Amino acid sequence: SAKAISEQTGKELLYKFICTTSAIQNRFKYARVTPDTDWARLLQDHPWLLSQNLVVKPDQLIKRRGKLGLVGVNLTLDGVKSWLKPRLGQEATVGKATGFLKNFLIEPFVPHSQAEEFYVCIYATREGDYVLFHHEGGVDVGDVDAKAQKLLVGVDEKLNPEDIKKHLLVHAPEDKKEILASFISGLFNFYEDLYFTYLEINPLVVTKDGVYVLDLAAKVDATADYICKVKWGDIEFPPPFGREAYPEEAYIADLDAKSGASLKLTLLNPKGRIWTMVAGGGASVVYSDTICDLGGVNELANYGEYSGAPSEQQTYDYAKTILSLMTREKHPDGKILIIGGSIANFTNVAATFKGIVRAIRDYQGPLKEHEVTIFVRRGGPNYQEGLRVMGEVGKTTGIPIHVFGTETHMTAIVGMALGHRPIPGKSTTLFSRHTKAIVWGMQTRAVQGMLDFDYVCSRDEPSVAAMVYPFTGDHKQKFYWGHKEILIPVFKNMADAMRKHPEVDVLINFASLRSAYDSTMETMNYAQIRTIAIIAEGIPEALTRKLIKKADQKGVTIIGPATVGGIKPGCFKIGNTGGMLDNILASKLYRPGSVAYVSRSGGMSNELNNIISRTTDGVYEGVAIGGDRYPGSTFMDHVLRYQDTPGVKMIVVLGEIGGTEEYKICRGIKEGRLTKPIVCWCIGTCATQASETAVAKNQALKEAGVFVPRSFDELGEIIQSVYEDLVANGVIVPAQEVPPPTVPMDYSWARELGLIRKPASFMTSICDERGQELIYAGMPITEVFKEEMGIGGVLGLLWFQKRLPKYSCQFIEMCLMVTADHGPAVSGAHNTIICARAGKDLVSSLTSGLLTIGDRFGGALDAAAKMFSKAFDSGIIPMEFVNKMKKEGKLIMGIGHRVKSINNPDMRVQILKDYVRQHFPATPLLDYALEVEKITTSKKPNLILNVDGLIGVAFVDMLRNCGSFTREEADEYIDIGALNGIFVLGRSMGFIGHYLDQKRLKQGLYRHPWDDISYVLPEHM
Amino acid sequence: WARELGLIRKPASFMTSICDERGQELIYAGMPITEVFKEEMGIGGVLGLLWFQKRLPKYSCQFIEMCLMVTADHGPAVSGAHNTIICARAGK
Repeated sequence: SAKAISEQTGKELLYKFICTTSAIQNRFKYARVTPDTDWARLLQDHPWLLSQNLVVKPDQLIKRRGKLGLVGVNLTLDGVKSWLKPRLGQEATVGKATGFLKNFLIEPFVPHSQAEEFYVCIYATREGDYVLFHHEGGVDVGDVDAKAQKLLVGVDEKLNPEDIKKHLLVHAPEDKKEILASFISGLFNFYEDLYFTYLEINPLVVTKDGVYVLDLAAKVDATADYICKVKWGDIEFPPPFGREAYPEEAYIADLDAKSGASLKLTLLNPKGRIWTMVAGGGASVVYSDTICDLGGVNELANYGEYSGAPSEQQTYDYAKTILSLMTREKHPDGKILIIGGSIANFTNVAATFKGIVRAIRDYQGPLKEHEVTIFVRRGGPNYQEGLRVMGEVGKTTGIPIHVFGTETHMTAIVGMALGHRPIPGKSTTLFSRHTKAIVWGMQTRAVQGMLDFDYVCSRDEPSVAAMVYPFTGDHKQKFYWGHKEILIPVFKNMADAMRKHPEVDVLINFASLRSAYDSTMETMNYAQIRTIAIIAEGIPEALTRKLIKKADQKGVTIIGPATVGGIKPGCFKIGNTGGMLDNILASKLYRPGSVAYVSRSGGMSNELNNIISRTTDGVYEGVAIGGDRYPGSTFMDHVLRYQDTPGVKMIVVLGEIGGTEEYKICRGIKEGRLTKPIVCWCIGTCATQASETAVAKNQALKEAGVFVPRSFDELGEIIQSVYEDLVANGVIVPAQEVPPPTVPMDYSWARELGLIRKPASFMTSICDERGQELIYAGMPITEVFKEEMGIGGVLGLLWFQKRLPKYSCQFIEMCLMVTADHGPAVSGAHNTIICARAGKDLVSSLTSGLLTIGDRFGGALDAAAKMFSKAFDSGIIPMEFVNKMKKEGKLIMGIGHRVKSINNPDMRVQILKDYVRQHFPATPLLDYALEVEKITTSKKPNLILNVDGLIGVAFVDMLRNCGSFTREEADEYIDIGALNGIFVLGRSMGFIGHYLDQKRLKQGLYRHPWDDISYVLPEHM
Repeated sequence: WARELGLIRKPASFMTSICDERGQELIYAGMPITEVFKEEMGIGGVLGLLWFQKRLPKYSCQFIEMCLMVTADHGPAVSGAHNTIICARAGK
C-alpha cells in the first residue's frame, strides 16, 4: 500500500536525486528535533541554522497545519526553542485526536514574494497520472481540485515540455516559463522511475534565486522495495499521528515480523465485553460491522485477526496474550468471547485450535470468575473434530461454550452472543468442458488440486497441458487422474509450450512477486492465449498498470493480482479455490447451478458458496478479482458478460468500501443495461468526499431498483427470497441430482491432519536432524562447544549416549591416537596400497582395507578383553589362570611381542600406563592385568602386555570405573563389539594416510612377480 | 487395512522392472520360471532376460555363455586376484 513518508527524509531524498537545468539550492539543509536529542550536538554539526531565519513544522503527518496554528513561522535561533517549550513532546490536539508531539522539522526561512509562491501536485490514478499545477500555492489553496491546471499523463509515457507550455503554463507567468517547465521535467523523472504515488508541494517557492520547497507532501508505494531497497537506503515510514502503544499490543507485531503469517491486533475499548478472536482477512471487518449494527459500538473491546497459515505457537501467543489482557479488570456485566472463522483452504482446523485449547488451560481460573460465555463457529478442512473437542473442553473448565457448524449462518453467533436471538477483442464464454490451461511454477499440489476437480465433474480429458518452469529440464511429471498415473510434461521455455500444443488458451502464473512481470509481458505477445490470471502478492501499482494497456488492444481478460481464483462448477477451476475436496462435496461444486457472484477477496468468496449452496440449485460461475488497491478488472466487465451468458438467471454482487465502481453498476441499471436480477451489498459501514464511504453506496444503489440487504445475517434471506421469486414464474427449472464419482484423496496430506495410522520401523535413537538445530544424544550442536569438549566428547555421545566426563574424553582421544597406522607391512594396510596402485579413488580403496579387520588380524582387541573380563568377574587366582591355559594350548591374547619386552619397553605401552594411573580411580582389571604380566615375565623374556592388550583392558576399565555406566551397559557394549569400533576408527585414519602417500608419488600398477608362486597343479584331469 | 480397500493414494519409488516375485510363479522379464526349461535355454538365456529383457535367440545364448567361460581367472599374479588371497589368509 501507499505508505506516507515522514517529510524530513523525503526532503533529504529530494535534493539527493532530482536533476534539472535550474539550480536546486539548500542541498542537505535539514534538521531534526525530538525530546530525546540534546541541543549541543545539532547546534555544532549543522552551522547554517545560526545565520538566517528559521521555520519549524511538525513532521508527524498532520495536514494543513498553518490553518491549525501549530507551525513555528518566521523565527530566529532561540525564537523557535522557546516556541518548542509547550509543543516538543507535550499533549496537544489537532482535528479529532489528541496525543503527544515528539517530532519537528527545521529548515531555514528564505524570503519570497506572493507571485513566486506556487502549487504543484502529481498523483497516481488507475488510468494514468495527473499533473496538477497552480501559479499560487501555500496553505490558501482551499478547494484546489476545481481550479488548478490539469494534464493527463499516462503509464509508460514521457512528458513533453510542449504540452506544458501550451496546456499547463497557459495561465502561468511568462517570465517564469523556463524555471517552471524545466523543474517539472526534473520532477517527472523523479516521479515516474521511482514509483511514487501521490506528490504535492506547498508552498513551492520559485524565486529569482532559483527553486525552493518550504514544505512537501509525498506518498510512495511500499511493494516496490525489492527493486528500491538499494536506492532508498534504510527508508523508514513512521505511522500517522495518534496515541501511544499498549505494551502487549505492539508485542504481537514483533511476532508479525517473524513469519509470513500476518497477525493484527487493534483495540477500541480496553474493557469491553464483546471480545473477538476471528480467523480470516475479510471476516474481521464484517463481524465488527454486525456488532455496531446491533448497538455494540460501545462495549466492543477488540478487532483483529490472524492470517497467512497461522501456526500453533503463533496462535498460542495470540490467544494467551488477550485472555491475559481481559482479566486485569472485572465487569459485573461480564464478558463474551467470539471465535468465528471462514472456510480455510488448506490449513487444519483443530491443529490451529490446539494453541487456543492450551492458552485457555493456563488461565482457566479467572476466565471462570469473569463470567464469560464463549461461542465458536469455524469451517474448512475437518472442522467437526475441531468442534467436538472444543465443545468438550468447555465442560471440563465449567464454562458453557456453545458451538456452531457450517450449517448455521456466519455472523449468527453475534446475534446469539448478546441475546438478539435464541440458541438452537475478447471472448464471451471463458471456460467450458473442453478448456485446457498451462500453469507456471512448480506448484504440483495445486496442479493436483486442479486435476481432481476434473474427476468429480467427470470431464472427459484432463485440463492441465504443461507446467512451464525454466530451471529444470524437459521431462514428464507424474500425477493421479483418479487411480491411474498420468504424465504431464514439464517444459523450459514458453515457445515450446506453443509448438506441440497450440490449443491452450488460458495461461496462469503462480510465481512470486520477484519474477511476476517478466513472465507476463512476453506471454501476451503470443495471441493464442485468451485468458490470463495472476495470483502473486506484492506487485507495484505501476507494474499493475503496465499490464492493462497490452490486453486492452488485444482482448484478454485479466483477473490479476491478490486473487485466490475463480470457479466454474462442472467445467473448470482455478487455484486452491475451495481448498481440498471436502468443501466441494459440502457445497456441491461438481455441477453448475444458476447463481453468479463477483467479489474482491477469498474468504468472502467461499462464505457465499456455503450460503448459496443451501438456498439455490448451486453456483453457475463465480470469481473474485483481488484485494489490491488497483484491481485487474472492474465489476462491470463480468456482469455485462454475465448478461451475455444465457445460463445464469440472476446476478449477485458483493461490493466494498472505496472506489467509484458500484455507481457504474448503479448507472448500469439506470441505463437499462442491467436486465437480469441484481443483488448487491457493500461491506463495512463502520462510521464510528462522501462518494468513497459505504453509506452512500448502501443508499444510492438502493433506489435504483436493487434488492439490498440491511445486514449480513439477512443476506442469506435476500438470496433466498429472490430465488423464490425466480422459481415462481418457472424460468429456473429444478435440476435433478446426479451422484458424483468418489476419489482417493492423497497420503501425505491425509496423514498431516492425522486420521489413518502407520507402524514404524527404523528405531535409530541418535541424532535428531529435523527442526532447527541438530540435537545429538542429549544435546544440541552449539551447546557442545560451550562446554568445548573434544571429539572424544562426541565419541561418548554418538556411541554410548551418556555425557562422558572430560577426564576420560581425553583418554579415548589418546586411545585412538596411539592405535594409528603401524607400517605398510601389515596385511591390513597391504591391501589398500594395492587398490591405490590400481588407481580407483579414495573411498573405494579405503573399503578394501577395512575388510581385513577380522579374527586373525587386528581383532585381538576383542580377544584381549573377553579373555580377561571373563577370568576376573567369574575369576580365579593369577597362577591358575595361566595354569589352566597352559594345559590346553590357547595362548593369552594381547600378549606377545617379537622385539622389545623386558628391560626395554615399547615406549608407548608405558605412555598410556601413567595416564591410566592418574585420572582413573577403581581399576580392578588393570591391576589384575599387571599381575598376569609379572608371573609371565619371569616365565619368558618376551610376553609383556602389548599395546593392543592394554587397550583391551584400559577401555573396559574406562567403563566400569567411570560413572553413568552401571554394570549392564558396561558389559553389553563390549559384547556387541564397540571395542572394535575404536580400532577401525583408528586404523582408518592411517589407511588414508597410506593411500595419499601412494598417490602423491604417482606409482604404476603392481604385478607381484612369478618367482614366489610355485604352482601345484595335479597331473591330468 | 485402509489401503487394501483403496481409498487414500501413495506415490511410488523403486521402479525395478525385473523379476515379479509375488503371486504363484516367479515371472522373469517376459516369462515364468517353468517355461524357461521347456525351451531349455542355458544360463546365457537368463543372461539375456535379466540384463537385456529380450528373448535372446539360442545361437547367441551359447556365445555369451562361451564368452564368460574364457574370461575366467587368469592366475594369482594379477592385482585383482592378489587381494582376495590376502583376505583369504586373514581368514575372514
